[PDB]
Amino acid sequence: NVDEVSTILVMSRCGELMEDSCLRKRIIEEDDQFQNVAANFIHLIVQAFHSYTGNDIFALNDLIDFKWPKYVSRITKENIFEPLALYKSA
Amino acid sequence: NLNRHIRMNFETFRSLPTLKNSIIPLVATSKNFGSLCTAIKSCSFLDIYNKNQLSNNLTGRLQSLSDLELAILISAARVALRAKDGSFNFNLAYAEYEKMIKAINSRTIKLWLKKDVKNVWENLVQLDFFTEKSAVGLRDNATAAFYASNYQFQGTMIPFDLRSYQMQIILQELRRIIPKSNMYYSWTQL
Amino acid sequence: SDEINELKEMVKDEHIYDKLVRSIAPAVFGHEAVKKGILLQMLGGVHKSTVEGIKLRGDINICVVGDPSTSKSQFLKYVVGFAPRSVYTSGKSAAGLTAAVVRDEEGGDYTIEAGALMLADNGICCIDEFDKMDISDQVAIHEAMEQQTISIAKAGIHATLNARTSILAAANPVGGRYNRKLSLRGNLNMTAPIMSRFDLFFVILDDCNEKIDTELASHIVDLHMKRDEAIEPPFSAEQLRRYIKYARTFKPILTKEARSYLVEKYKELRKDDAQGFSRSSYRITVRQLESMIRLSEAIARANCVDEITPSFIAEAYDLLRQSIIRVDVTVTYDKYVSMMNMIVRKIAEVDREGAEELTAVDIVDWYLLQKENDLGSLAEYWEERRLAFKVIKRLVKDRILMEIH
Repeated sequence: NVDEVSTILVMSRCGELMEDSCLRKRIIEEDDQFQNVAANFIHLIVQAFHSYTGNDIFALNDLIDFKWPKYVSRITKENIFEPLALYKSA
Repeated sequence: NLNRHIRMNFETFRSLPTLKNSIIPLVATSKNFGSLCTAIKSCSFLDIYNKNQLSNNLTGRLQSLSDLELAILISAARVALRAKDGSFNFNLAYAEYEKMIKAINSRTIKLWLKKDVKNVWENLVQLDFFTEKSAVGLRDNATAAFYASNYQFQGTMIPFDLRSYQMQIILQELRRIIPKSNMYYSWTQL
Repeated sequence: SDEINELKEMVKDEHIYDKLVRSIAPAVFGHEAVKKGILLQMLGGVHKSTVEGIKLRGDINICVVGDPSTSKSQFLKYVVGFAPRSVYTSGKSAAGLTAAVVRDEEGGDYTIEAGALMLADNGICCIDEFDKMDISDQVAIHEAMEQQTISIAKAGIHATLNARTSILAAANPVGGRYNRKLSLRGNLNMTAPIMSRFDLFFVILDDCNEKIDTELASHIVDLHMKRDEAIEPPFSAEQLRRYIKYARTFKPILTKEARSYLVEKYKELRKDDAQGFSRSSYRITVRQLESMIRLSEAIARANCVDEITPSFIAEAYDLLRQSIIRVDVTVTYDKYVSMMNMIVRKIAEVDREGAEELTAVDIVDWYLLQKENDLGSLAEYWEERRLAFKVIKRLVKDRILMEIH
């Protein structure tokens, strides 16, 4: 359902999103803090594509990788602690 | 509780190997002697096995759908019901779905573009809901399976928006497996 | 002196448009969309005159289309037995509606006899069974639906008689039940120019629902037992007649800000008919643009406002869209739309102003200052707070709102 799909993607994609090369290069140009950031992007993707994908795991995993580099570059020194301004910028 | 499950299987299945498929996991799942006498008296594990066997059919697959997957199947059912032979395609299903969103908001549901329903349309076909018109499907023996693979059907050359499909469930059966709390219940009467 | 004091408190009420709808036809339960057009039809628009001598039609004609045995005779009998100068007629002659030239047996000359469209001037003419009319009898009706005049040329009498009435038809679909697979033209036994004269087409569908039939059967039993005791309208019959005649003297003027909203709303409605996806039952012509002006003037007249506010255009646009039904190829529904329209503009205003965020505690606190006339006291006040949590919960599951943390 909608409660088990998001929980599976969190415990399966958090170990590869916070240690990516794009996120590590953005904090030096502009571990508990990076966990909530990657978990917020996964929850925002499922809630915004629950009707386009349905309940498939492959349909939601491709949309995360397609929007991960575009979501990291839109994070500055102020969007790290304020999740409200980060959703409006992207 | 043991005599109730036997009498229920006697008038529905009446088969010994069929009823034995639930007694085997009931005993193996018991940790000690106290858990074996409890599950054999209340038969709590037998009700869970019956729900799992009817969870991937036409009824259990409807509860695992979102709001858009239910609106497409409902709008496509009204087209085949009002027709003579029940033939419909992606163009006929999109016309009924577009007229339903503008009618509800007039009395905010995000109206998806035509480029986004293609992914939802292909997901319902794999879930056994939209069958091709005049399609054999799975052959009986291996002789007819080889001759059907070498012949190119007419449904593969035509685009996806002009493929004649058929509904696996009529609108009369969708009104019974949908509660009154859903907002798509008013568009299932016609 | 007391009649002026009773009229002053009604205008000051912020919910006068919701009280006048329930007061009209209390015997018929439900159908709030059809009852909204009755209030706007009794007031009408502003009959403006051009600089060349042409008179613009300010009346609004509404046609009752739906399945039989749906309280159709109750709505027509309520307008006749309330509005002054109203003649009740049916479709099953050509001379009884407009006029007739019958020679007097005493004088000997040819005289003009008034009909149904002449004795009920400046009122509402209730006509029943419009689909069962003849071809010759329907030609004289369409003639009086343009310039509100009747041209008579017989027995050497060439005179023009005015007919500024409001036709309230109530036809029946061909086949008994309303077919959703067909259009409005193919389902009714009327012509094309006559069907285009009506500004609204309230389609009453006879749906077999368990919740609708339960509340409808309870109102009939309570009406047959208590008779006049069960009817408790917010306004009496004497108070409603004084507000209708007083609101007809007001002439609202379209402002500059409301002119851009009417043109923008007309372009969005015309785009739905030219896309080819939603097959509408009637093509949008030029009369649909003039119908929105007459409907917006009747809404501002009921509020005693001489300026057409842009908010009245959105109310008339929703009623016109509900009448155009496309061809099919716990919580009150009236409260869910009001709580949803106020929660969208409030969140969207944060992005324009530039604030911080909006938590779940501030959501319920936003309606605590705007709904000061809820009359919740203490027992009913806590029930509205629990309902606000259930309303914001449905938006979370749906694709409308979301929660960050």
